[PDB]
Amino acid sequence: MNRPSFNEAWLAFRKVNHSVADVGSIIGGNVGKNITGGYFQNACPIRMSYVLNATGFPIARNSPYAKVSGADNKFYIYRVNDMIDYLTHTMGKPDLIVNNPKQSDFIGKKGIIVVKGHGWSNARGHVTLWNGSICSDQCHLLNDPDNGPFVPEVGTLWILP
Amino acid sequence: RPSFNEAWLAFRKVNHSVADVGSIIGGNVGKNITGGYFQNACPIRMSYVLNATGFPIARNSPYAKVSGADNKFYIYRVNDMIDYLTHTMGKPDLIVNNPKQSDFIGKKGIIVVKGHGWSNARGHVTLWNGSICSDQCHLLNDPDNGPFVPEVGTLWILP
Amino acid sequence: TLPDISTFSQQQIFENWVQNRCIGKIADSKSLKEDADASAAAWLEASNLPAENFEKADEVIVSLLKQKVGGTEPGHYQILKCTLIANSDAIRPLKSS
Amino acid sequence: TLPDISTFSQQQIFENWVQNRCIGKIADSKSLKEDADASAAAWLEASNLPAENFEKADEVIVSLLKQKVGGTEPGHYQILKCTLIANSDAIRPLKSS
Repeated sequence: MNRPSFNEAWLAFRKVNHSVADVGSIIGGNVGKNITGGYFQNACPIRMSYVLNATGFPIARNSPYAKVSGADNKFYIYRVNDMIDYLTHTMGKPDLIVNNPKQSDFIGKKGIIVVKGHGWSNARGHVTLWNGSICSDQCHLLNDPDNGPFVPEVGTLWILP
Repeated sequence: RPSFNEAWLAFRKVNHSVADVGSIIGGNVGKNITGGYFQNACPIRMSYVLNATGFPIARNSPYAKVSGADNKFYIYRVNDMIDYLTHTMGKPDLIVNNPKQSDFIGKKGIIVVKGHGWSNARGHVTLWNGSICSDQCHLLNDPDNGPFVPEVGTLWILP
Repeated sequence: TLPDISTFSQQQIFENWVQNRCIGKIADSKSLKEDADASAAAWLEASNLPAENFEKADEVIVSLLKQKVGGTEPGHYQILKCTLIANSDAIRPLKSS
Repeated sequence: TLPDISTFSQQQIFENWVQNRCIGKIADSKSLKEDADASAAAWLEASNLPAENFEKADEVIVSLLKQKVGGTEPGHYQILKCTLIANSDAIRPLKSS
């Protein structure tokens, strides 16, 4: 096929849904080394990378995105921008695109959600899983109490089966 | 050129920390010092000497200047202060490579020591009395240079 | 080795004075404020601009430091903010006379 | 009112990563070290260089910091030193892939 299944994905995510230090322990290898050295601080694309590597849709070794390797010798994309581009290059057209996104807009659907917007100086946005009610971490949709200065402008969703 | 005895005595009045030199001169010089914009008092002290001995820095010098409470002008860049000495007194009396005190034995006046190693200054400008300096000379073999190595020393003798 | 201050552009010399000073304003150490200030002084010696510019630029630094710079970590991003301030629109007009 | 990171050149993004990280190494505050490393990670995100380059660059930083740069005053001039390390001959080959 082409995309992982939702329950698998949600579980793998549960495995990496911890601090970035933990994510580093877990994956180890160069991912770990870069996390320990303080080079990677945002673990969001690492987790999404892990989810794809753990559900039988591995990031290819020759994929045109910046990646480093883990203990498992699999590959982890470490930039949010590269992670987001990777989703569209590797899964095709999304099923949903929404300007000024809030939870109600994604109701009754499920899978990988991307929220882009301004206010984070280190991240164009956020990539996470959405189960039709909540995200596997934080959605950062309109009014999320963890947004801070982040104003979400577009949300896009690829449905997972 | 200002008389040496006066130069020397005048210099003693500003031979203190930058903060002090600022309190003393006041005005825009003291404003910039209070602000921490000026940290090197070397050219300001030399300005003070010149101003206090009847050879004051002209308002329209082609060198960056700023006024004190006495409404006299004070140059805040060592690079400018140095160029100023040649612009105003002309040729020097002595120019010596690898400058040591022995090269200036038996002559009094304004001494400039250029060299490398200090990131905020191409050299030092001070008074020399024939054996010792107003503050530190920074000649070769001097123990308080640090990273500074003097490459040339130039003396304009004062009467 | 390290490059000399003089091998930079007058614009860069000014930007670096601003950044160094700004680090000074954001430090909570006193020896780091002192370091910042000695550093900034080194850029001011090599600059060809009038003192007054540096005064106005200090004003702009104080103003722009109030601005909030956020991210995915909880900190205030002051270090990043200093580099941004040195390259801001508000500072640019002070690069000339 | 501050410029976005993306409006810097790639060379400037890498230089700023070096400058920021360096400031992290000379800070004594836990607070300032954290601010520094979060700041650097923004630059890293914006850069197109592989992570290896950044690791090498950190090595170079550690080496160039043991250089003494001095002035006509007490001080360590570490903040200046960081700005110089960022624009150093040693760091320059890491701006390319």
